[PDB]
Amino acid sequence: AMKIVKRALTFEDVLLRPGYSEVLPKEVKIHTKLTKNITLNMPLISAAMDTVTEHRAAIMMARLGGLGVIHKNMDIASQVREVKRVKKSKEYPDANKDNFGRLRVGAAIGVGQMDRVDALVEAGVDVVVLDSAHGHSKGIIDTVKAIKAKYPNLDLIAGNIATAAAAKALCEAGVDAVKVGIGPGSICTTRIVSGVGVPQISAIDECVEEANKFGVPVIADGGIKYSGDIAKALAVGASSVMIGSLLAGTDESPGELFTYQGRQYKSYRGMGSLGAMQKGSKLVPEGIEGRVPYVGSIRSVVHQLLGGLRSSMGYVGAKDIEDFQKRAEFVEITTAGLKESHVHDVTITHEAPNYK
Amino acid sequence: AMKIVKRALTFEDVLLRPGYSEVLPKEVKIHTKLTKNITLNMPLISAAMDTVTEHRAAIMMARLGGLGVIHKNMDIASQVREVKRVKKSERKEYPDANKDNFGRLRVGAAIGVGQMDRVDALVEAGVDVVVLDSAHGHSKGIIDTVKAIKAKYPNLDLIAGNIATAAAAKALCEAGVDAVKVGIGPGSICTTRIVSGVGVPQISAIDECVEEANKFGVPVIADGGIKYSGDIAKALAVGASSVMIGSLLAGTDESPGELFTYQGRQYKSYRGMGSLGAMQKLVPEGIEGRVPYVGSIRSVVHQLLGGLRSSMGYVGAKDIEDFQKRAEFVEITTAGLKESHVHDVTITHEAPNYK
Amino acid sequence: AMKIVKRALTFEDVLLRPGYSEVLPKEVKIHTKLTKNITLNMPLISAAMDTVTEHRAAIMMARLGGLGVIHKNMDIASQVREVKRVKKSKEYPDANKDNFGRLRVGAAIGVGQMDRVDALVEAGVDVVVLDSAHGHSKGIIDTVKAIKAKYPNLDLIAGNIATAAAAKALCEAGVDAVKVGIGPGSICTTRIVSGVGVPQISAIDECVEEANKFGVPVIADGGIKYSGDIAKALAVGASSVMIGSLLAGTDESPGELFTYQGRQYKSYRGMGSLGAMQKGSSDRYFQQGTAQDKLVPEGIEGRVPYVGSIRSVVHQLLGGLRSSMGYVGAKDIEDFQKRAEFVEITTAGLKESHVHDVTITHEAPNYK
Amino acid sequence: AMKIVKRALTFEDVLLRPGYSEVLPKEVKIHTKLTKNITLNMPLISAAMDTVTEHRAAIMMARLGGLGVIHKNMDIASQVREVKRVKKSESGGIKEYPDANKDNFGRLRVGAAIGVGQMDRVDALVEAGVDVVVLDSAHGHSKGIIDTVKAIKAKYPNLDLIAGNIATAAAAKALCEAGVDAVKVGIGPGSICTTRIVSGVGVPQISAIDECVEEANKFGVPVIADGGIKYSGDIAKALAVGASSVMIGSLLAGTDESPGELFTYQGRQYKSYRGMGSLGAMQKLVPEGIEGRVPYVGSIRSVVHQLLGGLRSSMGYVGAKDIEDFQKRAEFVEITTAGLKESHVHDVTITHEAPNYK
Ligand SMILES: C/C(=N/O)c1cccc(C(C)(C)NC(=O)Nc2ccc(Cl)c(-c3nc(C(F)(F)F)cs3)c2)c1
Ligand SMILES: C/C(=N/O)c1cccc(C(C)(C)NC(=O)Nc2ccc(Cl)c(-c3nc(C(F)(F)F)cs3)c2)c1
Ligand SMILES: C/C(=N/O)c1cccc(C(C)(C)NC(=O)Nc2ccc(Cl)c(-c3nc(C(F)(F)F)cs3)c2)c1
Ligand SMILES: C/C(=N\O)c1cccc(C(C)(C)NC(=O)Nc2ccc(Cl)c(-c3nc(C(F)(F)F)cs3)c2)c1
Ligand SMILES: O=c1[nH]cnc2c1ncn2[C@@H]1O[C@H](COP(=O)(O)O)[C@@H](O)[C@H]1O
Ligand SMILES: O=c1[nH]cnc2c1ncn2[C@@H]1O[C@H](COP(=O)(O)O)[C@@H](O)[C@H]1O
Ligand SMILES: O=c1[nH]cnc2c1ncn2[C@@H]1O[C@H](COP(=O)(O)O)[C@@H](O)[C@H]1O
Ligand SMILES: O=c1[nH]cnc2c1ncn2[C@@H]1O[C@H](COP(=O)(O)O)[C@@H](O)[C@H]1O
Ligand SMILES: [K+]
Ligand SMILES: [K+]
Ligand SMILES: [K+]
Ligand SMILES: [K+]
Repeated sequence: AMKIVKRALTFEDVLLRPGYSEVLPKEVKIHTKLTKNITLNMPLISAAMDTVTEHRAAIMMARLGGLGVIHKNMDIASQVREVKRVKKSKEYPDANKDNFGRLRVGAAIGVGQMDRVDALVEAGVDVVVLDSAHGHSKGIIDTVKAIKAKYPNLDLIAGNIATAAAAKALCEAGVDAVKVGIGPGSICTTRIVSGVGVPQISAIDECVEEANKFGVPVIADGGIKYSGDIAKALAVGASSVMIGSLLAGTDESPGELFTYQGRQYKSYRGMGSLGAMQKGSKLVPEGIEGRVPYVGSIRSVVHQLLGGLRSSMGYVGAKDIEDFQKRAEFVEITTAGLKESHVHDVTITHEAPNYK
Repeated sequence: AMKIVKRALTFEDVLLRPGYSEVLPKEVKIHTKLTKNITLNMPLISAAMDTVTEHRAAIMMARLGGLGVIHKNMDIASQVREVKRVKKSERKEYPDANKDNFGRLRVGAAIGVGQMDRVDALVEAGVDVVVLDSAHGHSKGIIDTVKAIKAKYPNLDLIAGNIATAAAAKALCEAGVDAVKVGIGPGSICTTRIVSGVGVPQISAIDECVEEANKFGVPVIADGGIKYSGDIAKALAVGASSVMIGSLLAGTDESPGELFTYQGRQYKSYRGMGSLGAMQKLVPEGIEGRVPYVGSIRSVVHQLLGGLRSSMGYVGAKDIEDFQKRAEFVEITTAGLKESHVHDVTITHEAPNYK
Repeated sequence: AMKIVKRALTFEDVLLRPGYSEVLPKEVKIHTKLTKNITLNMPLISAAMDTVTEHRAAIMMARLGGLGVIHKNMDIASQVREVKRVKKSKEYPDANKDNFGRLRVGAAIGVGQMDRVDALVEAGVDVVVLDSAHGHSKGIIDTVKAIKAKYPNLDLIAGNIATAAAAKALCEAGVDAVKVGIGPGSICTTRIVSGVGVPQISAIDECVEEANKFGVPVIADGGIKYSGDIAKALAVGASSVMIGSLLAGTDESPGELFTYQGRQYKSYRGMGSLGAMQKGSSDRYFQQGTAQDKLVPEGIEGRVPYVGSIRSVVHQLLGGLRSSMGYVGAKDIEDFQKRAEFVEITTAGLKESHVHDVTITHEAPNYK
Repeated sequence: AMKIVKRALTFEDVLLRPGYSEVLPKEVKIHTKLTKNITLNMPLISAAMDTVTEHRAAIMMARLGGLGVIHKNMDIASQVREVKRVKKSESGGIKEYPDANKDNFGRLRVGAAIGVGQMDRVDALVEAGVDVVVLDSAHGHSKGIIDTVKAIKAKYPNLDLIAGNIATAAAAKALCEAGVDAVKVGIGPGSICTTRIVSGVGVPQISAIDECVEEANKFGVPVIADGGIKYSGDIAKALAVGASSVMIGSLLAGTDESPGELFTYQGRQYKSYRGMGSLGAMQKLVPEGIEGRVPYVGSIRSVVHQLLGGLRSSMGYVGAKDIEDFQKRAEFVEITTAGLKESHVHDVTITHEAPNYK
């Protein structure tokens, strides 16, 4: 018999149970930790993708208390210059700044790009995000040890992983956070192309339990479709959430608006798609090239997302995230329960800002 | 590791098993309790929503044996006027009308937290029951509100909600409510589970809350999620004493709101009270929509109660209390659900109780 | 503290496992029992519906070795006439005949319709089919007892039921077969309108285990979508299968062909639909002349595609069953039930079992 | 009560768990065994179907390191010539095909399908130099198939023989004891197959592979996972469970090299694809397959390239240097319906064409 280790759940499989509450949504606190040494004022990170995060999107994310990660599908000098435009940047009272009062910013790197790390460190990057399709690999782990050995005070994120053993390996190599998510991304085809993946709720749960033994936060990356998934990811034990598709159709993301059959869209594509890899430099992709509807400014998207998190926390009775994770209790639901949860049997006539 | 309390089920996960029957559907009795003191002659309540229940719909529901709950999306003066319009209304055409001791139609009215002024006026207007509703019933504000109301009006029947856990039912019952309303997330226009990730599938929520409310002798109202008459039967069979309905009544003559035509068909607006339009940035927990026009509340109510009577016939139950003692369920699969519905045949004529 | 007895399954939830086979599909025997005293030469019965079985359909079903049940949505004299047309009727070497060489036929009756039974017996009906929405009821049981006391030699089928205790009550009442099916019919809305029903595979299995203790056959009625569901139902322990929608679109069924958007259809409706009940409300109104209570139906009115002769449909259906018994290695229906082993499958396994990822260009005679 | 042996899973019910990896996808080795005595340099076989494999397709499959099985819906002389066209084909290309799958004389390897009782066909295929004969039935666990296996091995002890199709451990034990050199697994999974709908008989493919591998390993007999492969990730799943190779129909039917012509429908190009148990292939009959069409997808080489690239990527995720190491390391999770929708593309309209996903 084959080895089936567990039955794994994703976001749509579970719901949070309400608990006795003495707090209102507008009163809760949504600050969290990005790494062992960097805090966020709100728990959202924009994804490190060339249709999501350059300097315009990163500045707004940090102004709102979160973070943006500049994607690595550009030359070193262009990434340095994008980082510096963020660092050089009453209406944004929750801005996430460093000790010098400059906005905080992240930047993506790959294996074997130490010149890129050197230049981004010199540019004053706050955190380096070492990402890969398979974070639980010798190359990633050796690259972690190398960066940490040369820049001990540089906060370093590594991913992506989906198992507890992977979280142990990365924590023991010296990361300041692990990023969890193999397969959940809206534009990801890894589970279809290679057959590999772990549903995100189970992957978060498995990795948070291990990483907590090292005091290392977990970033939940991929598969967020609604503000409710942010709440579920945080309640299971993640410290922050990375989001791609829900921010790709905003004013601040790179790329221009275009019109298709009467509506406005922006491009949104995986970094492992043919289009992203060919602009960078027969390939076997693990992402698709797509479009998402234009949804206005990042500020209004972020406002609805955190408004859903605040409501969730209010339902559970939690004053802050750590209390949210302590109090959280779940129910596993069925396909019919999912249909009951969504809008059903009623035609929608007006566009809802947090539900599409 | 994360704490998963249970695997929770909703209406379409289960069906009632038939049992030996000596009763006929047209002879069973469908009276029930709304609160500890107020009875209903039939177990349906129209939702406290501004596209469902004002005075016109509240009168029909009461005339047919149930109850209408005036919504709170109006100033205090208008709600008092709506309630008094029901109490003044009224007979061989409505022999099951739900009346009070003075021969007046019974009617309820919705209130929010910290609206004592509203409670005072609806009491002096002769309201039969006050319905304290909130998105989160298991909260300090609701509990204190319950304590404050029952202290000032010990004889005013008070419904509070909405809840989805036994621990929430215990809290409200000890606070002194006369009925609890169960439903976090199941409503047709509700996005709470999607926006916040919080909710409990309705069958499990009812089951859990009734077990705890029964210890205090407190009836449970199953609010939201009803799509077919069979859902009414399952909710009552699980232990609910009554069912509150919105979408199935929004498209009727007696609901507030204009009839309008759209692409050849007539509709009425139907929207959640937590939607942007109802609350007028805001973070809504409902959506604004439309439902097809269906005719009078009377013809809808007739079909829904006919399904309930049919189900009680299949189970062999003479009344709802006997219904709850005899009821046995099976859990079914997705394939079982598809087999339960109409399948492999194109429907060509309208059926009054199936769409 | 709600009471969930079990997790119940239907046809699409299970598949038969193949077994070692020394038999060929064309060689297996598919004779079976309709009641304790009447045999069939193949296990198919056409449904007692006014869009499925009148004398034409019933003649063809008996000629092919099965049985047709004349529906009861007509006055007694009309049902008697339909029965006699069938009794009156070597291209059909498997024809299902009585001791006198006449085609066998069934006829439906309702609670308390003794006058209908007396006329059907006189017409030579071979089996009376006592039908109610709820067979596990005092009205049904009392009717079974009165018919059996008056006509001890008349074979009686009663239904429909879905539980062991229901099968026990009808068997002790004296039926010659029970008919199983609360909710599975293609045109049935009982489970949605009332919330009552049992998934059909579990209903058969539970009822067969109990009815077998009395030696009483089980008729699996409703929910058959493909020839593979006939195989599953018999493998679980049913002795025969009653079929509505797969036979409604045939030449022999009552009703005319009509065209809708370039293709032909026939009407198909539940006997508990508004349309089927309209005629009885019309008789009831003119008799008394009183404003009547509006009906609350448990079925819908629809249409099915035209599929040609009942002969070609039955041939394909029986071909699937013979193929299944070849896969299982079974020489006959009894051997089929002895050898049958199932797997429970997932929703993804159901998609894999159907045609997937390929657009169908020519429609198969046994698959849509 | 009815006997329910197990709850069976298929490809979409499971996912491979990532493991610690020191291997790059480029460096893994994907050779495997077709039978006890014939090796493949990549683990894919083209289906024995009159819309998939004749000589052109079998030539490309062998050039790329796999195998093609000439279908049996033709007279004996026609099948002999199809085999001869492959055996006499140039194996090398314009170092273009460095992984070509050859016999002892440097000729491309090829298979040919046969039915029960067609000994004259077997004799002619042997004389033509066929490398493997594929005795396929709808029901391999039958007395007719067992007897044909015994007759063929008695007359040609050194002819490699595959037999199928089966889906139970008992069926695998039967064929192995009869003397097959590989068993073919698959009752019902095929894209054009209706067996499970027409007869109610079948086993979901992942459980069927798992069950037959565990038995067939006791006899040293490889398992061929036949049918239901929709994506490259399904190939990885079948091998990880223990199958030694994978037989594919629908994904190769729309290629240049498959038999049958291109046609256009509504502005797009298609090739016909049909089950061999469909009415058209068999010419009242009772079919167990349908006739259909699949999109035109270009050359077999471009399809095979993306399929193997997905398996290589899968083995890199698991950390496996070759197939046997793949099967030792592989751990699975079982997922829900909601986990499958999260696995596919969701909430985003696909604009461009993906060579390995649609
Ligand atoms: C995130 C993501 N999701 O698919 C993705 C992003 C960009 C590119 C790719 C491509 C399409 C190029 N796909 C792989 O890179 N696939 C893959 C599969 C299996 C392994 Cl084991 C590895 C490894 N990469 C390394 C690294 F070079 F990073 F060190 C060591 S091992 C890589 C994928
Ligand atoms: C029924 C319902 N379903 O969504 C709904 C109806 C109207 C308005 C809302 C809006 C959109 C305004 N959403 C919330 O009100 N969301 C929410 C979320 C979490 C908590 Cl903890 C609370 C609370 N409100 C109170 C108060 F006392 F004020 F009533 C105490 S606790 C409230 C929701
Ligand atoms: C591959 C395949 N998949 O369906 C298929 C291919 C061609 C034809 C058929 C048809 C449509 C003809 N279907 C059966 O042949 N179905 C079936 C079902 C059960 C058994 Cl036991 C047998 C057997 N036939 C033999 C014989 F020797 F006659 F060949 C020995 S056992 C056969 C199926
Ligand atoms: C098959 C079927 N539906 O599946 C059906 C066929 C015709 C009519 C009906 C209608 C729409 C009229 N539906 C019921 O008759 N539903 C129902 C539900 C529960 C019980 Cl307990 C009873 C009973 N009626 C009797 C009587 F004596 F009156 F005939 C004895 S028991 C009846 C249904
Ligand atoms: O091409 C890819 N293949 C697989 N995953 C990707 C690819 N590109 C980006 N991702 C991941 O998907 C995340 C965004 O997912 P989303 O928020 O659901 O759209 C990113 O932050 C990456 O972790
Ligand atoms: O906007 C809202 N958000 C969530 N729930 C609502 C909202 N408005 C009304 N509800 C609930 O949904 C019920 C109606 O559900 P329905 O019967 O399925 O349409 C009401 O009685 C309320 O309990
Ligand atoms: O209107 C009805 N409501 C519920 N069940 C019905 C009705 N009319 C017929 N049936 C049942 O459904 C069977 C036909 O189901 P089918 O073969 O799936 O279409 C009949 O033989 C009856 O047992
Ligand atoms: O008509 C048939 N009925 C059932 N299975 C078939 C039929 N024809 C071919 N097959 C099987 O289906 C496989 C191809 O499945 P596919 O790769 O999913 O299209 C073949 O290799 C055969 O094993
Ligand atoms: K909802
Ligand atoms: K049905
Ligand atoms: K199939
Ligand atoms: K995905």
